[PDB]
Amino acid sequence: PGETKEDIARKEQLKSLLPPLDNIINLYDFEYLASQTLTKQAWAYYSSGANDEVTHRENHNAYHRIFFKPKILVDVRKVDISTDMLGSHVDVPFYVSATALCKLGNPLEGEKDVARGCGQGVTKVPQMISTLASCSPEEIIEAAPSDKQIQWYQLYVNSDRKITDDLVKNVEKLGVKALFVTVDAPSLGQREKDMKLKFSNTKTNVEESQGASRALSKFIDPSLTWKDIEELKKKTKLPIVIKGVQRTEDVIKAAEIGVSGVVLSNHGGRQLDFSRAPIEVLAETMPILEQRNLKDKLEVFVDGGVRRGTDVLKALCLGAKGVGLGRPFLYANSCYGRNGVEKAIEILRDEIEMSMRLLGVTSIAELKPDLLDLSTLKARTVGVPNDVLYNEVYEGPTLTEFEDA
Amino acid sequence: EPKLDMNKQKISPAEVAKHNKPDDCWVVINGYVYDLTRFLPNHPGGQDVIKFNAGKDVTAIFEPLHAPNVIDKYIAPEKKLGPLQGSMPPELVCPPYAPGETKEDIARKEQLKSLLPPLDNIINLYDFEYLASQTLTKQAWAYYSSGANDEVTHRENHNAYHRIFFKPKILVDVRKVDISTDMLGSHVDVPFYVSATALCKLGNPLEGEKDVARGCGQGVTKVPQMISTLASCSPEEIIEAAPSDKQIQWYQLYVNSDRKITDDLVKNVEKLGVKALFVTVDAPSLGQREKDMKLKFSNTKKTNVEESQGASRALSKFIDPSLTWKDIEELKKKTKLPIVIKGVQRTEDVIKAAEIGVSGVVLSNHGGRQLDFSRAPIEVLAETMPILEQRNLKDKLEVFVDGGVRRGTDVLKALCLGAKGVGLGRPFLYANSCYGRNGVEKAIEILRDEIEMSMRLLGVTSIAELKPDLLDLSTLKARTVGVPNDVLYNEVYEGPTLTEFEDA
Amino acid sequence: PGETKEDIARKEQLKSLLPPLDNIINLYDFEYLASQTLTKQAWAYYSSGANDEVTHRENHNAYHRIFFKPKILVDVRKVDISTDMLGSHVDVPFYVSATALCKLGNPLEGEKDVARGCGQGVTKVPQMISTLASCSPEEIIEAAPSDKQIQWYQLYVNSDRKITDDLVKNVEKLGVKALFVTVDAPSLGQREKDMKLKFSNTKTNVEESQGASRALSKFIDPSLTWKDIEELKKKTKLPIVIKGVQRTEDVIKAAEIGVSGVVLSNHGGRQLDFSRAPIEVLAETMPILEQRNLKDKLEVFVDGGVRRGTDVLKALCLGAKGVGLGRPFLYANSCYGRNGVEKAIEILRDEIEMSMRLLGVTSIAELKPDLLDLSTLKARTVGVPNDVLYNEVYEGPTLTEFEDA
Amino acid sequence: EPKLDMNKQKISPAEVAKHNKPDDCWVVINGYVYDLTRFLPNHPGGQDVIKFNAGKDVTAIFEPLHAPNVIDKYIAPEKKLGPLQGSMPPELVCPPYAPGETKEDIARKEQLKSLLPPLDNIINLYDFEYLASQTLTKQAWAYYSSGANDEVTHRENHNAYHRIFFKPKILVDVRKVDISTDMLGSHVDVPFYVSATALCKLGNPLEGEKDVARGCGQGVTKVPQMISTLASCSPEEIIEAAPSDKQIQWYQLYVNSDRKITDDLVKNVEKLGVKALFVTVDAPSLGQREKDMKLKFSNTKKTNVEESQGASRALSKFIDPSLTWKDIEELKKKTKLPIVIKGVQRTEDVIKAAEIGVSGVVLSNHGGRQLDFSRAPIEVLAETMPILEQRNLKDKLEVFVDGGVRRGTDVLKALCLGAKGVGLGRPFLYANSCYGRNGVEKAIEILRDEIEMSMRLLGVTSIAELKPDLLDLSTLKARTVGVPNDVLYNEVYEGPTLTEFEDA
Ligand code: HEM
Ligand code: HEM
Ligand SMILES: Cc1cc2nc3c(=O)[nH]c(=O)nc-3n(C[C@H](O)[C@H](O)[C@H](O)COP(=O)(O)O)c2cc1C
Ligand SMILES: Cc1cc2nc3c(=O)[nH]c(=O)nc-3n(C[C@H](O)[C@H](O)[C@H](O)COP(=O)(O)O)c2cc1C
Ligand SMILES: Cc1cc2nc3c(=O)[nH]c(=O)nc-3n(C[C@H](O)[C@H](O)[C@H](O)COP(=O)(O)O)c2cc1C
Ligand SMILES: Cc1cc2nc3c(=O)[nH]c(=O)nc-3n(C[C@H](O)[C@H](O)[C@H](O)COP(=O)(O)O)c2cc1C
Repeated sequence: PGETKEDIARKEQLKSLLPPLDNIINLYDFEYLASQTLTKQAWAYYSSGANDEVTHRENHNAYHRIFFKPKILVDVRKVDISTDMLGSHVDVPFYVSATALCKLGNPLEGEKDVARGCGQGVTKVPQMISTLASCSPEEIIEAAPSDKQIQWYQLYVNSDRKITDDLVKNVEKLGVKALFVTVDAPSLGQREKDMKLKFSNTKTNVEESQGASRALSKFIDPSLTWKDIEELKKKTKLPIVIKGVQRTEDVIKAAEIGVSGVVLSNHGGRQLDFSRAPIEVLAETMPILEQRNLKDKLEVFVDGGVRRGTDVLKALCLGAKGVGLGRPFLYANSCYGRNGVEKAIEILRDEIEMSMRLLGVTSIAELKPDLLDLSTLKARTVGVPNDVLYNEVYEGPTLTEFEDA
Repeated sequence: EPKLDMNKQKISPAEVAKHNKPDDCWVVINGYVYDLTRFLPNHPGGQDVIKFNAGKDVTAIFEPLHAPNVIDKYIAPEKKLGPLQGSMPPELVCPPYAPGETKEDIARKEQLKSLLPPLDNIINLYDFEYLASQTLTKQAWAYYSSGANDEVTHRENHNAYHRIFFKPKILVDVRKVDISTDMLGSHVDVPFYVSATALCKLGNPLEGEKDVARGCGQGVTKVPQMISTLASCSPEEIIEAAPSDKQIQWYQLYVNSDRKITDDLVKNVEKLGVKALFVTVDAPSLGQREKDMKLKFSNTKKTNVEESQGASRALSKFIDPSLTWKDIEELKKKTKLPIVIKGVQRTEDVIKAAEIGVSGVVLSNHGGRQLDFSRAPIEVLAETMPILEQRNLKDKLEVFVDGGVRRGTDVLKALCLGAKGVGLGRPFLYANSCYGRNGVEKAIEILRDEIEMSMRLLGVTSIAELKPDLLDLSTLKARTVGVPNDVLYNEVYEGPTLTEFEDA
Repeated sequence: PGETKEDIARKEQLKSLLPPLDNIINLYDFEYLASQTLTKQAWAYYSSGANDEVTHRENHNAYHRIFFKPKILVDVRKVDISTDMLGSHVDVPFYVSATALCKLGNPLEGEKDVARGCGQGVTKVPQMISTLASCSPEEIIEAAPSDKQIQWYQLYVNSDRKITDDLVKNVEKLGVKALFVTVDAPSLGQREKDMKLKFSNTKTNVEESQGASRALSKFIDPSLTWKDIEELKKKTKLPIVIKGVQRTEDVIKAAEIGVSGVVLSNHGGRQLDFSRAPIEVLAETMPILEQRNLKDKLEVFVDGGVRRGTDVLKALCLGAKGVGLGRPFLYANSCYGRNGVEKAIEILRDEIEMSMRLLGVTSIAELKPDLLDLSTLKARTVGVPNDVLYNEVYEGPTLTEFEDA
Repeated sequence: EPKLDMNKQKISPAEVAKHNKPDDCWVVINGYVYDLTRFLPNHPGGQDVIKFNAGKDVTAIFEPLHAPNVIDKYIAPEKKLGPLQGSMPPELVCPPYAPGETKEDIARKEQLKSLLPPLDNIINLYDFEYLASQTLTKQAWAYYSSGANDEVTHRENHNAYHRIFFKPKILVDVRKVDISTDMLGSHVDVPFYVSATALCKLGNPLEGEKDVARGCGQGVTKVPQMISTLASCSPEEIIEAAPSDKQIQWYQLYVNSDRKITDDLVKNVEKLGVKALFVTVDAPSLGQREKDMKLKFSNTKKTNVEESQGASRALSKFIDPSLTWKDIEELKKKTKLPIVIKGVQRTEDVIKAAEIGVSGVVLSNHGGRQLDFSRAPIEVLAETMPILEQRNLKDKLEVFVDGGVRRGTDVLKALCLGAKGVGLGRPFLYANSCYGRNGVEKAIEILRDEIEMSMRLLGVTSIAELKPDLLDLSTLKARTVGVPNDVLYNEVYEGPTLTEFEDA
């Protein structure tokens, strides 16, 4: 914590003042509400990124370097946003990514409420479950209200492989439909908001408890290699997706060892700062795949900074099989539990359908590159420092004013 | 007053208050009863406002915001039940439409309205915007000023103009300049026009679209007026208010899913004398303007979600989402009026328009109220015109643009690129809202003067002389998104400071 | 005015608190002091630009799109910043440009104090005199303390040519050394700060007193043409410079009709808004001249937004014969009269010498293009609108804080 | 204590107070009298501070800011007059040097100093900066944090790093990583070093440069220390304070106009054991740091200007402005120590350095304290290294960079481009100012950890594996200057807002 007596007071009062879920307009509304009501600990843990949080923000910003070239006078009365992911039919082209410790924001239900929100309405959304979920995989998969809802397991390979061996067999038996092996966290990203929180709140055996090593964990084997993945292919039938690819070279390697897909991701900017926006790695990757007809050998997903239907649409047009979101659902789930998640799903689903009509296409398969203006995709810029004295003494024009009372 | 049959079984203040449910909605408007149940899902203004005022007397909401002809033209006769007997409980008759408007806002605003500066003191189009932002009801200001979703395109429409600079000619005789031109076969005094916008009555209750008509045709400088199919005034009263016979009026058309209504409407406006039809194609689905939505919510713990309708709520029979190129070809065969396709957002579709032979297109994204991340039309114009020429198609299609135009230099830049004319929406709504018809006229003078003055400094003397070589287009594509700012580095950094006066 | 009783009160008190001239560090200091002490009328008149004042600011900003490629290990003990302009030797590579109505900020002396500041110290700076100066040309030229100081006359050709005829003969007889004919003001730029001032302070014969025409004046003939300049060449011996060129095409025409030079200028951004930064037109112009050895046929000057020695140095390296400044001197002259002007001259002179040593060259002639990095000269950018909701709800990292008292 | 001849005609508190003029300046330092008249124009600290305290006892200003050896090494014996007799009027003996420091600032700051957070709670290098900004005297903070003129380059040094992104490798065994490397013939624990900075005593009065020496060599991780010719400590005490024999100390050299002093100094530091000589060439003239100047003015109508000296005031015999390439060639012949040219700002000069055969260069602009608009060294490095290879010259010259480095990822980016090592100045001055030697050590741990942690995520395990293919350099040249913001448009515009809580 580090949560005062009056901190708890103010927050329970704010949660009682949460607006009606019917009044939430977009995914940022959940984020705002969450920012005022979660404990300092849960907020820092969910909202933080690595170091200067540049990548975390760039993930979102890069989407804005892409504009649309919509078609008009196309019959868009009826549209469809369902598609297939990893051999299963899905109602939407997005999914809930794995996020550890959902109980920080939703103590009673944690990941269970996410499972429920994902399957309780007419729209069924796939849920990725973190190896580090605060609920057990059994209880999470059991809370899923529908048999038609997909659940994927995000796997962290343990240094003690036998634990992973047992884990993989357990989740497979439980029904998950795929394994997403996270490879962008061999060392823990440094999330300074958390750390600052812990210091303001106020070690006997050496060896691998000092400096950089403090960011290593036996839980997440830092020596995981391509060979290990090849091995994993032989020990399971579940489709395998490598989560955390950050360069085209590694997408090519994934195809070469024949896994089912990759997730171009930088862990929501929580790992290596200055890793590129996945939307940008995607734009570079897909064309290169086609130039080797790896076209369909590999399904390419992306996550990071997706907050609008139009963000999703851009990824789809570039060729992403699906688009993942982490924080928005966390916030929705933390403020309004399962219903919050359901509402988040509706908001994103309606955003995609609506803008799909304005783009002039009627199905996910019709989302193609020609629908995008990619001409300014590389305009990732850093301005020359502002001329302080010049702009400080300068006085800009002013608007006309009303007469004196 | 609607053409209701006053010879029908009168109805009672009790049998009405009954039907106040989404599937059995009855309402009273000026002593008459209507079954609006089948209607609401298509209400252009949203079903919610009708839903949450069902079974009640709604005249105070309805009357000041609608064209005199909507019940006639859009409600099925069978649905016009009959005369109401008496009144309605005082708590069952709705008050004026002013979502979130407090008694204190009304107070403060009527006072500010008395303090509006003299129209002679208005310098530029932003002044009207400022004044309007402080005096309109929250609802009117939201409805006029909102854009779709994050309002990026709305802003980008304007910003993109700043990616273009001028290459002016000096030592050219510019004593005399002329800014008149021709558009769609008619001579026009200026190269700009007032674009279609619905609900002009929100900011100008007494006159709405009619004062726009007056402002555009009363002075020495006349400007073309485009009339929205969804105007708050009828096309006959708008056209009749036109002070001059030489002023141009265009009709913006929304094709109905019921093509008979559109066929009748086209014949009607053509008989009324509009000079062209601008068919809007960028709104098959309603853009989400969150400022409005928020305002409507502020009124109206852990969960409630049940029968929330989807993306279908943004569809309406008033704007047929199935409109296609074939429909436009058919439209050409039913009218002698020049046809312009309004809402083109890519060169491919400007080519298709040339191919089916319509008169022109408006490169537009509806003022950024529809698809967010649609490009600035000025940028689409830059790409389009050269491509037309690489096929002579230039002069085969008149290309207009709108969106974010606030300065005469913005107009000049579009003209140099080859636009036939430039449209403006919001600025005129603000001018009309604050100062009525004379506001519209003042706006016209401001923009006219801005175009002539800067035309002299550009070194040309007529619209036909505005060409691309007058522009520096080298940085037109420098539409950028910076790397996120380094928060810690910039927070702790202290910049240079100016010298200061000696202590008193 | 529009100057209250308490406005005058506050200002006379502020002027009495002006810091010692020895304490002025750079040209912005004069601007700040001037902004607090001049009358609203004088401040609006001097500080305003046309319309949205984009060009006025861009004039300065474009200099920052150029960096230096300085040479080290060069003997820079002794340096020299003198050069020649229009056939005369000058101590510095800059000059005071014409500015109308100097008496608004300096009521007692106006342009006379500029003449004095320009010639009273060891550094003699050329002064350009506005046809619309608030002092007569005779009194201004007479106030010049030195015979070695240069004075140029900025000419506005009158609709009544005979007046210009007489004017040209008069200034020539008085000793001015050149004629700078202003061609960027056939119509008056709209300076909204002025106008706003006049409206808050609260027409009988038609014809050419309405709308756009109100910006025309018989004083400044709007029908001036190249032919007229050709004529002017035949009626005077003084070198002729066309002031207000804004495109290379017109620099080429100047060479063709054989005038002495041009001033790439947009009137300090007071005329046509969105006219380019002269520094940028210069970078494009000089190479094109050489590709026609017009190399030395025409002397090319520039003004607009020059506030630092390094700004001057950039212009010189690109090939400008001299660099003009308007507002800074106005401010200096308005706050500290002639001494203010002298101090401004020292500040700019020392800035140029000092940075010249760091650039690794020792004379104006050694300032060349290879000293500049022009690779980002065209990075004049306009960002995509800021994502308001995303950045508003986002919370950036924070610095560590001191312990509680 | 200086080596003064205590056998000279004593002098009196009256014959001293006399010489208080710029051309007859006498001062007393620790009971001795000196004729500093010929000296002041060359005083590295500016002539003004000596001028305006002439004829007085200045020990309180002098003593805490200078190396123990400056009167010995830089004042002519003849100018060391003799012993003073008695004292000096209490109003003729200067107080500590604290320009603009009010009694209340001293109060507030000594209190904040007691409230400094535990060193274990410092997370990154910006924390030291923040803490230092609140606790140093105005003079010390200005002197450390200022840049030249508009401080653009100072900021650009840092900003340019953000124009580079990473292309990390995944699924690589990164259990073990090593960040040691070699620099100028010596093995180093890390790929970074503490760069030369004068006046470390400003922020650390008791230890200055000696605590830097300690911080750099006391822990398990040792870092190279570059010593300024203008350090506030003597080279012998700085080198003697070094806790470890394995720690590296480099000497930053400023060639004197009097080459005999330089010849002696080079021989002295070489005998003391420094491992290299970094000759600084980017300061022939003193950069103008306006924050300092302003501070000095705040103390000290229409005019006074008379004998104001010019650009010459920025020259000093301590830094020979006539240093040339030939001088460096000669220097090679007088020492066995590796020579590095510090302050190279363009590729042409890196080539010239290879040609004369020195050991390396530091691409640097002196932390943005010299020429404003000098480019970010990280950008010069990107251009330089490939060009070296297109001539094999790589490996012939070790290329270091400094300026604006605050994160391990900044270091990693320079290493991938081919830098042999990366220097930091300010961060260490702030760490040393707030927490002394342990602060320096903590800074070293912070940066070390940052390099190792991100190295693992980059997918490599040693310094030698840091290569260009690990970097995305596609936007390295996107150094931009936006069009001026449209003030009126953006002022009147109202952005989207977040939903809000229900009223209490
Ligand atoms: C008789 C049938 C009706 C027709 C044809 C009609 C048509 C329209 C149209 C064209 C608009 C403008 C849409 C736009 O902004 O583009 C509008 C707005 C509106 N209408 Fe109606 N309307 C009808 C009945 C009603 C009724 C019965 C109510 C009862 C409360 C109502 C309340 C409103 C309101 C409040 C708005 C403003 C909505 C907003 O933008 O916040 N209308 N209507
Ligand atoms: C005995 C001869 C002296 C030598 C060799 C000497 C040398 C230096 C050096 C190398 C610096 C650091 C310059 C830098 O920042 O790079 C300095 C700063 C300074 N010196 Fe001296 N100094 C001498 C005498 C004096 C005297 C007599 C005073 C008397 C008041 C004085 C006052 C200062 C002050 C105040 C500073 C700090 C200036 C600032 O940055 O604001 N020095 N000196
Ligand atoms: C609080 C939090 C916890 C996370 N935990 C995991 C995890 O345990 N395993 C994993 O593979 N990714 C994890 N992620 C990363 C997400 O799966 C995903 O890559 C990221 O959230 C996408 O970016 P976004 O938050 O902007 O949508 C986490 C992200 C957050 C914000
Ligand atoms: C409040 C408002 C209502 C509008 N209503 C309509 C309409 O009914 N039909 C139509 O074709 N366009 C409509 N438009 C779009 C305009 O015709 C035009 O595309 C746009 O306003 C140009 O952008 P601007 O407001 O930045 O000048 C509307 C725009 C606004 C701002
Ligand atoms: C208050 C003011 C008055 C001016 N008057 C004239 C004038 O009468 N004639 C002329 O040719 N230029 C005139 N100029 C423009 C200057 O000669 C010069 O082009 C401009 O000041 C350069 O830009 P700067 O102010 O940023 O240095 C004036 C500028 C200002 C600011
Ligand atoms: C307060 C201060 C004093 C400095 N003194 C010297 C010096 O005496 N000699 C030298 O070669 N460089 C000197 N430098 C420059 C540094 O060696 C180095 O180039 C610079 O600090 C790197 O930039 P950074 O501060 O952003 O890390 C100084 C820098 C600062 C900030």
